[PDB]
Amino acid sequence: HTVELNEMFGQIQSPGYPDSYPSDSEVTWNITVPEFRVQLYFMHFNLESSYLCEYDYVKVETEDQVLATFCGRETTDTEQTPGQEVVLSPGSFMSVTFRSDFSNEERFTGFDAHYMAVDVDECKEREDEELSCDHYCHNYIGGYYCSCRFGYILHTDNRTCRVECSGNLFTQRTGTITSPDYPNPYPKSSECSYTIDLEEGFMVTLHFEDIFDIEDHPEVPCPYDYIKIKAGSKVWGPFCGEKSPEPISTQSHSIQILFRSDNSGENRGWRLSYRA
Amino acid sequence: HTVELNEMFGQIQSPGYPDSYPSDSEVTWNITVPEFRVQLYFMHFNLESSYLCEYDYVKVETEDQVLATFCGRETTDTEQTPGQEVVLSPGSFMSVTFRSDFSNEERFTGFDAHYMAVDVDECKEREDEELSCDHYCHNYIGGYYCSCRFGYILHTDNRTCRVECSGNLFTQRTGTITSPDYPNPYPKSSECSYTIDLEEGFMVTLHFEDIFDIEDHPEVPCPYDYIKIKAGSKVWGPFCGEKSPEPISTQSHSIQILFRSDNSGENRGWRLSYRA
Ligand SMILES: *[C@@H]1O[C@H](CO)[C@@H](O)[C@H](O)[C@H]1NC(C)=O
Ligand SMILES: *[C@@H]1O[C@H](CO)[C@@H](O)[C@H](O)[C@H]1NC(C)=O
Ligand SMILES: *[C@@H]1O[C@H](CO)[C@@H](O)[C@H](O)[C@H]1NC(C)=O
Ligand SMILES: *[C@@H]1O[C@H](CO)[C@@H](O)[C@H](O)[C@H]1NC(C)=O
Ligand SMILES: [Ca+2]
Ligand SMILES: [Ca+2]
Ligand SMILES: [Ca+2]
Ligand SMILES: [Ca+2]
Ligand SMILES: [Ca+2]
Ligand SMILES: [Ca+2]
Ligand code: NA
Ligand code: NA
Repeated sequence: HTVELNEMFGQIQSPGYPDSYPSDSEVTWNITVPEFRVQLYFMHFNLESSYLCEYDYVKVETEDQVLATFCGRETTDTEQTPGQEVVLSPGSFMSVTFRSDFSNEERFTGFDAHYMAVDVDECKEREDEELSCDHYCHNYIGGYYCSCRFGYILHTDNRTCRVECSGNLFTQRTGTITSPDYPNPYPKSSECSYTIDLEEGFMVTLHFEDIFDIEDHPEVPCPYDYIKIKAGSKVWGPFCGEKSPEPISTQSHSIQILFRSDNSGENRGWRLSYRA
Repeated sequence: HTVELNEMFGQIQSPGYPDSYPSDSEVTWNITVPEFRVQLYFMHFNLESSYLCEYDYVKVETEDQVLATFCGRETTDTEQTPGQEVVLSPGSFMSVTFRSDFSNEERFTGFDAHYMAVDVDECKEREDEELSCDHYCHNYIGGYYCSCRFGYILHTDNRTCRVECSGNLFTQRTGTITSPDYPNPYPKSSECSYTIDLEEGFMVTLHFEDIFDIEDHPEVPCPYDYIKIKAGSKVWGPFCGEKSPEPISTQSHSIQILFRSDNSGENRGWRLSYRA
């Protein structure tokens, strides 16, 4: 017999329970909960004892993995009997398999068990350091969601937290510009625009101070994050890595700057200055 | 503004949040979950400080009870500010009340909070020693249910555990009869029938030995549990209390016995004997 249901919980007995389970009986149960993990325990366990539970037995098994097997009598110690132990499936699926091989010598009362559903905690994260909340984790029953620190705006991915850097321009002859939340790690999934223009008769110079930190690779030139600068009709970039690019001078009075940062990385960002 | 919704959880901000909450603002929120208790915490708290939070404030209040009040700034210590503390409603209802009295001197950013639902555990029972599981408690998410020990049958009340004593008769001249699971407390909500008949020429005698324990009152004669015996056309009973009734003889060969036990009480029951 193959029986399948869900609810939030359930009750499962051996055939003929509380009385002795019939000979050569083979039964299976598929158990699923949508957002949760399956928890199961045994209120009563009495079965035929054998070597590695070959004859009579109960088997807790997931899709790709077998969780456990149980047989024998709960009264006898040093057994493989489940007793008061509680089996919990990693995934949202659990399958139970009861088998009576051929015949019982002495009649065994069988087993009585009860399952239920348990909320997966994504703040404890279960499986850890996978795709998960950037800043703030919030776990409700049957799922979770994320939020951001004051000043940070939640990105469309519902996971990472971005900021708005596009609202700034620099008028003065001299000054110093940084990355958002410098020296601290720059906000993920963000595009920053820094524009500097001057009245004619002024040539503009640029220098990189302090620490320079951007996620990079010995491979192709800055696939993840980068900085690129536009002066007149000519551009300079992309720039990344630990080593800061050498100081650069620009004839034109008009300069635009782009700093793009991806969804990943803890990289701390940069700082530079400008004078005419 | 009066806003009400449920889901499993939610997010609540002050008016105009993250920016300063407008002057003379008064808002209320009704929050309900069907089977659960309402849990609430604050991710951000910034409000106008005052005496006992008279001016600007947030108020967590149930139907018949006020849970807490909060005001001031989270940055300042020795405050009444909620901070990292978590408010939990005893019942399934929670109401939030935000008020800005008249006007802000300095603009306060307001507050950001998140609620959710939490399973009521009936095995820990919350409020304890109320109507609850006789033998075995099982708590799932959003409710519970009960079961019984091996040999006990669950009564229609879904709570108490009964037994079937009606399937026994006593043929022999001499013998001793007891209550179910004697000396241990008799099963609740049960009706037991013990029948004894003999061939003619025999008169039957009765005596009460050992302990005699039945739930009773100095008031009216055994409203809760009792024993009553039927011999011929005459009856004897009801009998209860600690003191056992005196030995009784019966002319007739036919005797029927009834022992009725209610939903309550731990009383241990009785034992007696019969000889002809
Ligand atoms: C029950 O689970 C088994 C495990 O492999 C699967 O083969 C079978 O199709 C499932 N049946 C139902 C009705 O889900
Ligand atoms: C993000 O959350 C919103 C909720 O408003 C939902 O509509 C959207 O489908 C979600 N997208 C992703 C990629 O999770
Ligand atoms: C909200 O709760 C208050 C508390 O007394 C009650 O008076 C009001 O009727 C409730 N409104 C709704 C829509 O539930
Ligand atoms: C007891 O549980 C059964 C479930 O089969 C339900 O139908 C019935 O209404 C319940 N009665 C009480 C008094 O709880
Ligand atoms: Ca067998
Ligand atoms: Ca969850
Ligand atoms: Ca990065
Ligand atoms: Ca005010
Ligand atoms: Ca519950
Ligand atoms: Ca009683
Ligand atoms: Na930075
Ligand atoms: Na008893």
